Amino acid sequence: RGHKGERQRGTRPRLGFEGGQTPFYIRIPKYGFNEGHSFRRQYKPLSLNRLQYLIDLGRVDPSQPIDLTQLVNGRGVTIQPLKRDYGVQLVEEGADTFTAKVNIEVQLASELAIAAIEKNGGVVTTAFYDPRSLDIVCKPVPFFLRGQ
Amino acid sequence: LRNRVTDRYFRIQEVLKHARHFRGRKNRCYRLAVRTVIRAFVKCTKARYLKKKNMRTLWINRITAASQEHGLKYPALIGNLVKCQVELNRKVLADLAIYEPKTFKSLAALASRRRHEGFAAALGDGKEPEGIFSRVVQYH
Amino acid sequence: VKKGFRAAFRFQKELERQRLLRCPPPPVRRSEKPNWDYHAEIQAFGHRLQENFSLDLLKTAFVNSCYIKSEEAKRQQLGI
Amino acid sequence: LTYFSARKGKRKTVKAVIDRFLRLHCGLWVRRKAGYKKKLWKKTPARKKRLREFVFCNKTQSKLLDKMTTSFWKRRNWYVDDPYQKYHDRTNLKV
Amino acid sequence: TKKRFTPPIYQPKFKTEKEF
Amino acid sequence: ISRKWEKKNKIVYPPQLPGEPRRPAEIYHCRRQIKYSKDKMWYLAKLIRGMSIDQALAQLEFNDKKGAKIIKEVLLEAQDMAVRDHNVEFRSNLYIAESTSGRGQCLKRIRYHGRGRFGIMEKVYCHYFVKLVEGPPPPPEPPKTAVAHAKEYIQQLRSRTIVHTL
Amino acid sequence: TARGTPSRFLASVLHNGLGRYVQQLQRLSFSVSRDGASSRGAREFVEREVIDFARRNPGVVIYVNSRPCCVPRVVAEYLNGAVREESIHCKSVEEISTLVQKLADQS
Amino acid sequence: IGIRLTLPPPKVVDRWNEKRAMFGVYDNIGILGNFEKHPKELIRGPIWLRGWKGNELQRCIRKRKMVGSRMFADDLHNLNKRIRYLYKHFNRHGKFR
Amino acid sequence: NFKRISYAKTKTRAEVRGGGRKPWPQKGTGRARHGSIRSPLWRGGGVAHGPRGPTSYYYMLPMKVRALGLKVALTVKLAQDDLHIMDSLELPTGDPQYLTELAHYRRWGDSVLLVDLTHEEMPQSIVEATSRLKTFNLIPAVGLNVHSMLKHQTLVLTLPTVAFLEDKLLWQDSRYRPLYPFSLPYSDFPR
RNA sequence: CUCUUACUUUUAACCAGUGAAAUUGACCUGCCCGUGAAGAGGCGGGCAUAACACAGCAAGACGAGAAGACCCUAUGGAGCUUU
RNA sequence: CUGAACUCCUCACACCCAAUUGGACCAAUCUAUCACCCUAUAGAAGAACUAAUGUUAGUAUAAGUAACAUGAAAACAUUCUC
RNA sequence: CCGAGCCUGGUGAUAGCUGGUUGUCCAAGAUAGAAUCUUAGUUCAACUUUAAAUUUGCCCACAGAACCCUCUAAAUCCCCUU
RNA sequence: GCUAAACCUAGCCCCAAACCCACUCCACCUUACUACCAGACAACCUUAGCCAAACCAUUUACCCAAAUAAAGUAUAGGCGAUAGAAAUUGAAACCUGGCGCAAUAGAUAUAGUACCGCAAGGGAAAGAUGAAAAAUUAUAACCAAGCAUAAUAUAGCAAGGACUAACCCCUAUACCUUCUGCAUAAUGAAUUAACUAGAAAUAACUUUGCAAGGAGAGCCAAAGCUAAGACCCCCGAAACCAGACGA
Ligand SMILES: [K+]
Ligand SMILES: [K+]
Ligand SMILES: [K+]
Ligand SMILES: [K+]
Ligand SMILES: [K+]
Ligand SMILES: [K+]
Ligand SMILES: [K+]
Ligand SMILES: [K+]
Ligand SMILES: [K+]
Ligand SMILES: [K+]
Ligand SMILES: [K+]
Ligand SMILES: [K+]
Ligand SMILES: [Mg+2]
Ligand SMILES: [Mg+2]
Ligand SMILES: [Mg+2]
Ligand SMILES: [Mg+2]
Ligand SMILES: [Mg+2]
Ligand SMILES: [Mg+2]
Ligand SMILES: [Mg+2]
Ligand SMILES: [Mg+2]
Ligand SMILES: [Mg+2]
Ligand SMILES: [Mg+2]
Ligand SMILES: [Mg+2]
Ligand SMILES: [Mg+2]
Ligand SMILES: [Mg+2]
Ligand SMILES: [Mg+2]
Ligand SMILES: [Mg+2]
Ligand SMILES: [Mg+2]
Ligand SMILES: [Mg+2]
Ligand SMILES: [Mg+2]
Ligand SMILES: [Mg+2]
Ligand SMILES: [Mg+2]
Ligand SMILES: [Mg+2]
Ligand SMILES: [Mg+2]
Ligand SMILES: [Mg+2]
Ligand SMILES: [Mg+2]
Ligand SMILES: [Mg+2]
Ligand SMILES: [Mg+2]
Ligand SMILES: [Mg+2]
Ligand SMILES: [Mg+2]
Ligand SMILES: [Mg+2]
Ligand SMILES: [Mg+2]
Ligand SMILES: [Mg+2]
Ligand SMILES: [Mg+2]
Ligand SMILES: [Mg+2]
Ligand SMILES: [Mg+2]
Ligand SMILES: [Mg+2]
Ligand SMILES: [Mg+2]
Ligand SMILES: [Mg+2]
Ligand SMILES: [Mg+2]
Ligand SMILES: [Mg+2]
Ligand SMILES: [Mg+2]
Ligand SMILES: [Mg+2]
Ligand SMILES: [Mg+2]
Ligand SMILES: [Mg+2]
Ligand SMILES: [Mg+2]
Ligand SMILES: [Mg+2]
Ligand SMILES: [Mg+2]
Ligand SMILES: [Mg+2]
Ligand SMILES: [Mg+2]
Repeated sequence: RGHKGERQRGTRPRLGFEGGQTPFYIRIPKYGFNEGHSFRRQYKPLSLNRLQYLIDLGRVDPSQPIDLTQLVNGRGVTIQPLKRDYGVQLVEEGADTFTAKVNIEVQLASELAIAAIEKNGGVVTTAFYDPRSLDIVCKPVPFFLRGQ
Repeated sequence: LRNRVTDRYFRIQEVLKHARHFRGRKNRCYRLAVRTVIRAFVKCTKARYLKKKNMRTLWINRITAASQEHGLKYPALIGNLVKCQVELNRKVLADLAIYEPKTFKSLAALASRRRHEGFAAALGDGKEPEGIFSRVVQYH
Repeated sequence: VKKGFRAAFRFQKELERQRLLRCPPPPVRRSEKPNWDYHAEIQAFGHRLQENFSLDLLKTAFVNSCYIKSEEAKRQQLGI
Repeated sequence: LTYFSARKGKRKTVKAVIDRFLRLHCGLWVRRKAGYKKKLWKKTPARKKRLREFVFCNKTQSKLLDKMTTSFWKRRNWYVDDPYQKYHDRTNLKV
Repeated sequence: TKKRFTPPIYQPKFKTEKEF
Repeated sequence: ISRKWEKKNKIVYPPQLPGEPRRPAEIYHCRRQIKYSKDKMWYLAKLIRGMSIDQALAQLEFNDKKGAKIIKEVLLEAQDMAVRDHNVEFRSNLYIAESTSGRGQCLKRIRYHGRGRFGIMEKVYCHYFVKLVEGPPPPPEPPKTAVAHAKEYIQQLRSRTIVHTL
Repeated sequence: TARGTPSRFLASVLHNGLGRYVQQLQRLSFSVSRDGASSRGAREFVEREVIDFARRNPGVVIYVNSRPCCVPRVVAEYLNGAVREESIHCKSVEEISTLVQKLADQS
Repeated sequence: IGIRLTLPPPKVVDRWNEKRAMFGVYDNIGILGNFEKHPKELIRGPIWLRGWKGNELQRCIRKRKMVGSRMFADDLHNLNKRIRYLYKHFNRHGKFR
Repeated sequence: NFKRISYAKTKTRAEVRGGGRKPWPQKGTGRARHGSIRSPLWRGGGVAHGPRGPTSYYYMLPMKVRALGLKVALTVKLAQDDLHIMDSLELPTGDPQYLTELAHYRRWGDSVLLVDLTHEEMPQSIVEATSRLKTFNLIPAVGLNVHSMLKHQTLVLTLPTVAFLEDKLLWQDSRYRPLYPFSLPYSDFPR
């Protein structure tokens, strides 16, 4: 513990204190980097590579409509409604090699991602889910046990 | 779970066993003995250097005495014996002085002879051949 | 009273050493002590000395008249 | 800092930090320059442009800011049309 | 210099009252 | 407390053989919890140490110390105890082999001082121990004479070796 | 320290080595345990090492005693009457071999 | 002084008593029992400590929250003071910041 | 350790009876300065860093880790010839001596763990014999655990138990990461 | 006071009884000069030196006693005064 | 010539810096399982005291020191002195 | 024991200040500065320690680095080779 | 050889469960524990401060009725120190146990007694045979300091090297703390026994599990994730405030 002073006696100042000089974390001007962060909508990205991977392994069934319930049941995506997630955004990554024909319902989709599914004969729709609805559709069984 | 030292008695006895022959309370009282025992052990450790030093001072004194009985100073004996390729050390030389006095006189005589040869050589201008006892045996 | 057995056991061993030192036990023959095999000891005796003894003769050499007369008295006392 | 809150026994975030610094998921912290809105009439164009830059903090400051904020602020976020989305991940970084 | 007085403290009586 | 001194008069020796010499009789006796200081008692036990039973009783009879009257009482009852119980033929054929004092159990009391201060006084007690042995008092050791000093000095000059050599 | 311990002059037993050399180690008494982790190394020494060690030293009578014990010990006795007890608690087979050989060489 | 002069009474341990013999049984109640019961539900003890771990400050907060209303006046006062002392120690004192 | 709760507790200097007043003035007495007679330096004072129970030691290894441990214990028993498979646990009699003699004849260890598929369907004969023994313990399959397996020298499993154990333990290798506790309904669980 | 003296009592000292306190790192506890954290029983160089009580003395042991009250320091207190 | 812990010689080698930092071991106690004249592998913790004018208790030193107490004779009746 | 009583409680008040801080063994290890109601203290550098990554570090050859001005200084910086 | 040493019980601690609670006759709110007389008085009303903010002046967590999670998020604040929700979510619960203490411990407790204080109030210490004491000349001994058995012989941190030999010879300026530096005539310590002081997050690291997933709903994830191991002392002011007790 050293010798004398505050180090040995255990009474050194709080973290961030600099001995009385205006500390670094205070002398920097405030700026709205994080303003409203908790009210910003978030979308878990789902790539066409990941979707093709899931279809090839039998984890998602392209013979039936694919929505959040089917993606979550296949453990394709993890949605956190308590963390301001509003659903999945379909991203273009993997468009060149995407071959599956699917009917998929997402919350957001890039223009190139839409083209990749439509070129193969599939259908893509963008569907909104409110925070309560998103929780229910993702984990239906826990909801059914509430008797509502 | 409350733990207490149960064998403190033996820990104390490890120090006190070395302090039985001390004078006064420092032979029985741990607080006192431990400090004195530490000092004793440090002294014992450093004494190994002095033992060697003193041992050699003793041999030099004894060799000096024996040499003076033959009219030779200590540096003349040790120096000139080396020049005869006699590598006897001071420990052996001191023992010889006590228990082999006739051999020691011979060693003193040999040193004295080599010493006189040195003087003759130094006095000469190189004309003289090397002394009989001054010749060095070479090793290749 | 402190918990434990090890320290107490160690102290008992020390108390028994001091008791013996205070009253040293009367000495006894090595044969009477444990770990003794007379036949093995006889053979080792010769081997230590690097001598090829005859085991019959060597054993007789150790037998003394006093031991024989006393051995017989014990036999008579026990009615054997 | 409050290492253990009295109500939850949980470490607390220093909110002063949240109001001034942006944490990129890769570990970097971004800030503005002190004085960037002060006495602009006496400052040259070159100096004023420097003051407007968004700049990175050093290792020591980053380590301090990391300690002064809870894990929640270090999670990966997927905000829609985030202006800083590209900067969350490093590229071609050797050590 | 302010007056300094340390009052004496008596020990518990029982410690000097025990009999065989 | 320890009471080993009273248990030494209970040792029974095996019968002696016909050729063995007459064994002197030993009598242990003591008195416990004497209201007296062991330091003051030590000077009285040191006085008679080595004396005969009759000489010790004469020295203690004309001493002014309080411990003197107590030791003399302990000696008188140890003398009778010897002849009556320990098979001692002559009561005057005894001498003081061992005589010492020991600390007893003491009590603590308050001693009042001025200014509300106090001290603790010990009410001191001691023990007295004595051992009587049958026979005459061992002759005192004569003082070392010049012949013994010289004989010892020359013996040291003859026992010295040559050190730190062969 | 030297002042705190006894000393002696260098000597031999019955002028050993002058006319002939006689091994001074006379007896070895091992006390191993059938069960017990402390004696694991001592049990392995009795299986392969003790038999070969006796062949080399025919003048030493070795007494191996297997009995319940928490601390296995070897007791060495010498012709001059000295008795030495050395614990072999938790020692490896190689460690015990070294110790036993040292005892054989001492006077 | 300070060491006993006799051996203590020998320690007799019955290693095959019913308590020791059946130690561990049903610790895999969930894995082998269709997860109907969690192993934490086997823990018996204070209501504020079953299946939960924390440091002394955290334990004190938890105890006051769960059973503080049922605690004795003297006990609750000490608990409040302990929470106050521990709050200052952990948040304000120590080698590290 | 996971279910260990320590009840050891001591009193700090704040909880020891009394100790309010400063025992004597700071200066002038010639004595050491003290603030309370219940300081940890004093006889009868508080404990500086003593136990502050009740104290919980609860923690949980990952479910997969605990399942793997069971597999290792079964393999070790088989590899070392300590595992015996039975068709059933039905004995001819309920006398404990029969079971004891049976183990001795078959060269089983001193202790034997007997595992039946279900508590309710344990044969009455084995229940009577084991109830009167100390080193022969009868447990249901749901009670199998590493500690008991290691404490008992010999493990005896019935054939139905073997099927039971393989089903439960191999399910851990092929399962998804959970979406919610497995107690809740799943498509294919239970069975 | 120059300039002190005599006597009595108390204390004192010895014998008997009773029996504290501060103090105490350990001590086998000399003098001179020199040295040194700058004033030495303990270091260097010299000198002195069988052991052990009792009674005096107060030069030293930087003697005991009270964590200096003077002085300064502390983002330590309190009393009082006030534009 | 004398003269180090420098260097050489026989054998061995982790074995001479405050704060701080890294590492290898370990006393006793309890628990699990061993062991069974005092142990082993592990899990734990009120887990180690030559020093805080430390706390409690014992006994020393100062010290048998400071200090303390009962008028006289007698037949213990009494008388005398103050 | 009154510059403002005593008792209990808040209270384990607070102290950048003094004192104390308990088994064994080995190893590395001595320090440019800045700010601060700050100089009896802290935070950042610097030095120091452990682990990790991969590549040069130290020692240095020529060539090269200012006029103004009185000491035309000892030197430094840079630097392949080794 | 004394003084002493040694012991294992008394009880106690932390949980669980369970709601809790008196009574012989007589006396007792006046000066309580006092058989027996003319009165009529009557309860409520924000805690503060230490302390943190390295001063301090706004401010500075204190069960308030479900574990968990939402979350240390929204939000509050000399926007500093720090304080801090809710919607929503949602499990278990079989007293008679103990890796708790064992006479300086554990309750202060053999007792709120002795003793201390006018009062409020403060507040101890300690016991130890055995089947039988209607077996008491009984249970051996061995162990701290202090003493005794047994004072002392030039010279010196009291020892070391040694030596035929205790000493004589040679070598050697106690310890701790504190300092640029201490034999220092700077600090603490008579001695023995017992007691008496490093508590944890953030990351990282090491070793397992599984792996684009990990985790026994929440959370994290561009090799991650889960679990474990391993780092943060003791004593001490003058003070401040509240409510009692005292002429
Ligand atoms: K912001
Ligand atoms: K802290
Ligand atoms: K006159
Ligand atoms: K004087
Ligand atoms: K100081
Ligand atoms: K300061
Ligand atoms: K008490
Ligand atoms: K000190
Ligand atoms: K000085
Ligand atoms: K000084
Ligand atoms: K001073
Ligand atoms: K009045
Ligand atoms: Mg310090
Ligand atoms: Mg400092
Ligand atoms: Mg209190
Ligand atoms: Mg205080
Ligand atoms: Mg207590
Ligand atoms: Mg006088
Ligand atoms: Mg007197
Ligand atoms: Mg002093
Ligand atoms: Mg001087
Ligand atoms: Mg005098
Ligand atoms: Mg005087
Ligand atoms: Mg001095
Ligand atoms: Mg003074
Ligand atoms: Mg001062
Ligand atoms: Mg203040
Ligand atoms: Mg030399
Ligand atoms: Mg060297
Ligand atoms: Mg080396
Ligand atoms: Mg061990
Ligand atoms: Mg262990
Ligand atoms: Mg401790
Ligand atoms: Mg101690
Ligand atoms: Mg102390
Ligand atoms: Mg005097
Ligand atoms: Mg007087
Ligand atoms: Mg008078
Ligand atoms: Mg107060
Ligand atoms: Mg403090
Ligand atoms: Mg080093
Ligand atoms: Mg300022
Ligand atoms: Mg400074
Ligand atoms: Mg350079
Ligand atoms: Mg270069
Ligand atoms: Mg403040
Ligand atoms: Mg102030
Ligand atoms: Mg809520
Ligand atoms: Mg008690
Ligand atoms: Mg003693
Ligand atoms: Mg000398
Ligand atoms: Mg120390
Ligand atoms: Mg200074
Ligand atoms: Mg010096
Ligand atoms: Mg000093
Ligand atoms: Mg000072
Ligand atoms: Mg920690
Ligand atoms: Mg104030
Ligand atoms: Mg007030
Ligand atoms: Mg009045």
